[PDB]
Amino acid sequence: EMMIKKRIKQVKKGDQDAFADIVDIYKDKIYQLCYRMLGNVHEAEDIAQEAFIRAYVNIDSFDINRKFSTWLYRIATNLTIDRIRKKKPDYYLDELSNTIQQKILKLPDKYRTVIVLKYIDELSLIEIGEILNIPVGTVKTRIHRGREALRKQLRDL
Amino acid sequence: CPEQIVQLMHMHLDGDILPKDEHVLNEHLETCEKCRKHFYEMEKSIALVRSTSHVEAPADFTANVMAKLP
Repeated sequence: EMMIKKRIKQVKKGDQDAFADIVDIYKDKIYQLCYRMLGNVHEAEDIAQEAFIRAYVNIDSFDINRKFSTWLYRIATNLTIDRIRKKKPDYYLDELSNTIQQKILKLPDKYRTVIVLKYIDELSLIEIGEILNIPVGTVKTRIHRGREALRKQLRDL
Repeated sequence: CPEQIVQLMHMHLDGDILPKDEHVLNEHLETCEKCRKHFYEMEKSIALVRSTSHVEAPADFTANVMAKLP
């Protein structure tokens, strides 16, 4: 977008106030992604901030050729997948919305991720592919599997 | 329900069915009640998941982000 990229040029030259504009634009969606991935207010908030802080600190390595939201979504996505895995106790050895949230957590994180981006966040199969760094064909598979596991959890609500 | 028509169900939901294969799927639903219940469960689930898209960041989120920058 013209608004956003003009804001990114401004932060890279010193304007930290331009970055707050970027945070304000994406905070809801990024926090939404983290929260629907983790199911936990304190973890989602921590991870969502970490996403933006890391976005700022790595901003001179971002190609303005490419879409900024993809890049930011990818940071947040990697940070949340990271926490879900290290949450598993043995990692280091080698209401209605609320009810659907608990079901979402029972999905393996590869299908959880595509379901959240597709159905809660309304992103295209193309952008998901770029976000996760996989071809559109692979995304479709995971969506199909995710849909299936999701149907098992939700059909009786 | 056979797996071959369940693949068509997913192709409808992806929004890339061929119009030749769109008429194939409708035949199985009305007739095959096992494939009609399966598709109903998926659409019902998709509809409940979409109703969880209301979440906004915490009140002071961007102040807290600005405070943590190097």
